[PDB]
Amino acid sequence: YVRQGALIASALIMIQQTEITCPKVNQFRQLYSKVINDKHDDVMAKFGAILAQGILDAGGHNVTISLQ
Amino acid sequence: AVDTAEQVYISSLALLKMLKHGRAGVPMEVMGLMLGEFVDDYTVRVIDVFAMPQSGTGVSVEAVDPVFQAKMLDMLKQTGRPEMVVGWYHSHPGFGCWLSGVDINTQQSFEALSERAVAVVVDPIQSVKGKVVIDAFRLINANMMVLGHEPRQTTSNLGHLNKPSIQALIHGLNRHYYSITINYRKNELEQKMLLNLHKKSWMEGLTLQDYSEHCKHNESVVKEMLELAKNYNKAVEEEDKMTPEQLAIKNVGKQDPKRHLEEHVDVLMTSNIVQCLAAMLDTVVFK
Amino acid sequence: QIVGEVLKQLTEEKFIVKATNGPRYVVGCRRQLDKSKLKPGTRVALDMTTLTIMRYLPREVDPLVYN
Amino acid sequence: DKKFHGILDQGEGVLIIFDEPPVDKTYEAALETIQNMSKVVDSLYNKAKKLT
Amino acid sequence: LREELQLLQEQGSYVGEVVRAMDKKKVLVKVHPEGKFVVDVDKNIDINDV
Amino acid sequence: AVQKVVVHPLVLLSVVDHFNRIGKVGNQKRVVGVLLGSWQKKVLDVSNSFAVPFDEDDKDDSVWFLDHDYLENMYGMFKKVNARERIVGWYHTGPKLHKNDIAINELMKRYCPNSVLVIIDVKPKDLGLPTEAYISVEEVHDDGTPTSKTFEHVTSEIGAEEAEEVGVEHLLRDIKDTTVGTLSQRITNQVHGLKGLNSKLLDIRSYLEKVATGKLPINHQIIYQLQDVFNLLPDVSLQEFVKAFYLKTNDQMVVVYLASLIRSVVALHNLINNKIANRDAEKKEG
Amino acid sequence: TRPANHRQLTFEEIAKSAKITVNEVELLVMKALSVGLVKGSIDEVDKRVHMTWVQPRVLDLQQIKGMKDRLEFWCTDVKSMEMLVEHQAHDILT
Amino acid sequence: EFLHAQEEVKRIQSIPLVIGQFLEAVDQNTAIVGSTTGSNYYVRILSTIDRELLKPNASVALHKHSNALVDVLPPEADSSIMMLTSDQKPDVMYADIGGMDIQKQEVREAVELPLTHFELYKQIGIDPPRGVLMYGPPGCGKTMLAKAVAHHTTAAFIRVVGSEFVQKYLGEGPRMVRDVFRLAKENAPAIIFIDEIDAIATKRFDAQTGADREVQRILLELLNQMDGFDQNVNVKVIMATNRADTLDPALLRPGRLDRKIEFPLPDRRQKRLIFSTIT
Ligand SMILES: Nc1ncnc2c1ncn2[C@@H]1O[C@H](COP(=O)(O)OP(=O)(O)O)[C@@H](O)[C@H]1O
Repeated sequence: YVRQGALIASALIMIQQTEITCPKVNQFRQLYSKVINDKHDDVMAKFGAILAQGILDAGGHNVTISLQ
Repeated sequence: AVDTAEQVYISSLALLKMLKHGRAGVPMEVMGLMLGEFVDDYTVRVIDVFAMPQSGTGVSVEAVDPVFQAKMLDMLKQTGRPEMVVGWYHSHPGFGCWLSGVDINTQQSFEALSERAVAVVVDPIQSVKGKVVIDAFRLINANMMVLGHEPRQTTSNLGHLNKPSIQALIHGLNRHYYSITINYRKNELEQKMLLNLHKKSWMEGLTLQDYSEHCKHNESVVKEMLELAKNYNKAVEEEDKMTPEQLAIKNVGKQDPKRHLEEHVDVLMTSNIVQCLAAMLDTVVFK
Repeated sequence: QIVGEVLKQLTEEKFIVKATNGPRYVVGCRRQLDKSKLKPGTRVALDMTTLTIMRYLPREVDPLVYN
Repeated sequence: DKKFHGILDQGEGVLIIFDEPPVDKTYEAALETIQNMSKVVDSLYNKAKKLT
Repeated sequence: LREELQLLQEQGSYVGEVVRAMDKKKVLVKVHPEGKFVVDVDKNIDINDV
Repeated sequence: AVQKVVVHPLVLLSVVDHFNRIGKVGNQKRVVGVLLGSWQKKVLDVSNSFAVPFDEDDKDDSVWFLDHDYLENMYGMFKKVNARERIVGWYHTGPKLHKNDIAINELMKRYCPNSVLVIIDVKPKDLGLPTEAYISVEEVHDDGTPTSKTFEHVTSEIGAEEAEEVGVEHLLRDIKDTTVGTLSQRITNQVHGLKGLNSKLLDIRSYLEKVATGKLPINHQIIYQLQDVFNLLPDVSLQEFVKAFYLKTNDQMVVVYLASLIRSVVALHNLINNKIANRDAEKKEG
Repeated sequence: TRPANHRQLTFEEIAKSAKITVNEVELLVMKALSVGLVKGSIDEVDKRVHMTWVQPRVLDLQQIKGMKDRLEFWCTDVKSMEMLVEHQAHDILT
Repeated sequence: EFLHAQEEVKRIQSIPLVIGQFLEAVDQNTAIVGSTTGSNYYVRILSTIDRELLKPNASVALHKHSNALVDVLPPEADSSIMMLTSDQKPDVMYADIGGMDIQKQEVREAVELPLTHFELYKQIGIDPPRGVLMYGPPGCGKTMLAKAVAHHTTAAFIRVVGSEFVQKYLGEGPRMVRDVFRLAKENAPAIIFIDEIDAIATKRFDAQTGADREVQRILLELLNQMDGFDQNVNVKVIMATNRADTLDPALLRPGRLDRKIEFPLPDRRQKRLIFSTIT
């Protein structure tokens, strides 16, 4: 549950931003792709990974959730 | 056919009855039924539990005597508080969080009688110091597996700290439907009563004990720290000029600087000062 | 109680009691009994589950032939 | 030869016999610990690492 | 370390003298108390790792 | 007749819950039942509890009822499931004891010859007392005093039931009522020990003051017999500290040499090692 | 009356208390030890009798003010020292 | 809070332990142990106890239901009794023996290694003997040389007793050989004295009858231990036998056991000397 929470948080920080902000952006996106394609992970970890992918690609780099 | 992330509000006295009953009949695999009520589908609450002697036959439905159970229920209704039967408990010294074949059969009979009749495994011998095991599951029919299996419903709660044992996994139970989450009725007027009264040390902090065993204890302390003297000696001539961590990893000695740390010396110092302060406090009280 | 022998007294708190058929355990002693009553190499009884000394018993041997 | 526990007070023409308490060996043991835990370490270590 | 003590509460692991490494992730092994106990292979070690 | 009783941390919460569950409709404040257990070596212990609804009237304290058939059936079931358990006494809440206790004791003593009374404070948690024990002694109040009831308190101490340590640790898991954090924990031990000593001795002083005023009957015949020795015991003579000027002060000064210095030296060793590492890192980083 | 406050029961004090001779002091204190009045040490170089009593009796409940005052003196001393050590211990308890 | 947590997590129970002998520390956080009933099983070693008492083949303590490495028991002699430190005790000194010599010069040669002289074994270039087998009848006592010598030069003396050793504790037989060898290695002045080899311990002419294979395995581990000794310290090993014919060649061959001494019958002149000495 901490792993999936970290994945969701890393997706949330990475919404609406590309690799120009940090070179790790592409690394985390491919990390999300390989963990969502990895179906031998725990139920909770996979659930958070997919929610992380959804919030990251929310609307197709079109909408975002910001507190500012 | 709905079993969400269900939670059992088990009571402390139910725990005490469980441990007492198990401690009495450790090798007999004593049986009992968990007196609980389904206030709703998944927020099951158990306030009381009883102890029943396992008949000589062993794990049998007739061992739980029906007339005796009815008389016990009537006695609870007259004196105390009535409570339904929707569960059972069993000290299980043989192996862990799963059920034996006969336990599965009698739980199937209980499921036919009740609505769920949760299967609770409590190991009396494995619970020794910190870990008491109370795992509850449900038996399922063949239809649950042919439909969308893992009857665990759509929520992210029963996946929290859900680690079924290997023997539970290889058995149907704890694998048929789900593993039930446990909770303790730590309500106030009950929990504050327990912490205030049961674990009672209230005027026992005034003990003096200056030298009851402490003169020879100090002799032993000096001898132990003389061994620390040799150890911390040994360390200072080891002290090699090749990044001493490299020397230390391959030449661990568990010495005063490494493992017999300052914590132990602090324990000796605390013991001395505590006896000092107690003696001095009572000396100034002595007026 | 299971029957064992005092394989080693070890110390005042922990004792080595060996069952007659294999395993030996580092167990405690009965509260009422004392080390002078336990002694090394004397038959004792361990608790079946908690594995602690419960009572010490004398032993006998018999040739049982032409007696 | 420490076979007796007393002091000969010739001025008074007597010998004062005292019961020596021997439980005070913690004192000497503590001194030995002080000596063999401090001398062997502080001088050697902080003379080897003079510069810091 | 406490969990290791609890894992060890089931003897922890069991020593086995590996003999035959079958292709289907199967090792025959030998255990001193009893002897041979045919079992699967762990995930960290492949079939050829045996 | 028993020397003393020892209460387990096993029946106190059960009694309190029984009070709570049967007080929903019975607001008499008076919960009366039986405590079952065992008495083996002049030490009486309680292992099980049971509550019965119970109504009182202030008129001579003789209006009441119980379910004796159900209670006896309970006892038979409890003995059947565990033979060593036996009724060690009967308990009543409401520490302000009334007069029906003698009739209840007379009726229930057919189960236990040395009938005893137990009071459980469900709501009160005054200092640490969960319950109190009472022994029935009507064999003449004193040598030169008239007849009375005189229910005395047999000494009670909270026992240590086995296998409940796991459950209580899991239950609380928040306060950790153990010697953890030795220095601070013992400071707290000294703190509430002084609190308990001050509170109880203030209570004794208040009792002496109220005896002096004479508003309450004076049980002096045991009060001065027990407190005179307490007062006259010579713990105020300081010449034994003179004889033992080094009572432990030698151990105090060796600990100063060998705990505080040792902590200072090991801390010094850690700092100078860190300083060497930091200086080398700063010089050789580039 | 004196909780070891005057623990020096000299011969002159004994004479004031009992109007008895010097040789009878030995028998009187002997019988006192036998019955249980005083169980302390009996010297003769200074004739000091140590004070322990294990046979209490009526303490003139009209004069209970004396023991009440001594008990409240103990209460004040204990509370004062508890507050003093609290003052010395604010650096940990506050 | 973290000091409180650190001092709270340091409970480690460890009161109701059991004994199952350690085999060897393969690495850190991994190990292999052998319980009393056998059941050799790989375990995880906690960091609380380590090399300070983690000697390779010493009996250790394991938790009741967990078999986990918790403590290592220091003593080794009283694990299976089989005699103990007969040192520091004059029972029969040396010259007070009635048997005079028989030879006793090869025995003083055998005590040369306990009588220091390991330094003199080098430099001069000699190779001191390591084993001494005495294939004599109860004549000369055959243990008055080992009760003595051990006191002539202060050294530990162990009766071993071969007849007792062959028993149900055949699986623990290797472990007890390791323990007694460790007791010897602990005290460089120590001599092992084994008795009653001929009739029970590895007779070589009668076929293996049931537990005889177990005796052969126990002897094999004894050879393993005596070869692991390899003159590491100045401890000596002496077996006493009535007839060496049935003994196994592995012990009998040179390189493990060389000095064969026969202690004959009272030797009427020596017999009269024995009578005078005893009287
Ligand atoms: N001075 C002595 N010289 C020779 N033998 C002695 C002397 N004193 C005692 N003995 C005897 O030597 C015997 C040793 O016998 P034992 O150890 O059984 O023989 P083995 O070593 O061949 O088994 C003792 O029983 C003892 O009576």
